[PDB]
Amino acid sequence: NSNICEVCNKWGRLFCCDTCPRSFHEHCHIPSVEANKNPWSCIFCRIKTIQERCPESQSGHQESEVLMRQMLPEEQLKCEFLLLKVYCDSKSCFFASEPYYNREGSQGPQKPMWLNKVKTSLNEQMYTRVEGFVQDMRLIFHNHKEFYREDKFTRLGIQVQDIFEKNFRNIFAIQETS
Ligand SMILES: [Zn+2]
Ligand SMILES: [Zn+2]
Ligand SMILES: [Zn+2]
Repeated sequence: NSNICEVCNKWGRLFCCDTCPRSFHEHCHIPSVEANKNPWSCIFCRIKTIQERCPESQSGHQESEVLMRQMLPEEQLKCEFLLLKVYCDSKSCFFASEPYYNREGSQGPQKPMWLNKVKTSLNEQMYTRVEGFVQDMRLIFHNHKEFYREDKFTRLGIQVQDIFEKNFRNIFAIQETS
């Protein structure tokens, strides 16, 4: 197994996947690494299994259909994985914890949002459809772009949104377009 966490790239107290060489901090994995379960298979492995059991699941889909899906166990897992892919980028630090807003010439967003809030909401089964999760994720970046205006720091929101959107298209097999 790897000797660093797949998510944060640090060493520490790591749990190792039994079916692939990845390792994780307990609360870096989503969902948090399960108490018992030997063998244990990471989220990467669980997602690969879904694909392998239903090869047709990789054919192109329309976003509007994906968003209306109910949060059954496989869609729950796919959103957990997508969230984890965002945490994998180090620039996610900016969006992880609860933000505050006090900048001359700007007003804070009406509905603040952040990664750890989305993580809690998934853990608590608060989303009934994929749309709920995707709307909160996109709200993170939209709030940031609006608040930072022409400051060059707005670019961090564009960057992490791009990671989100590329992973969304990959995990939910969105039909490729020009
Ligand atoms: Zn970690
Ligand atoms: Zn694995
Ligand atoms: Zn099948």
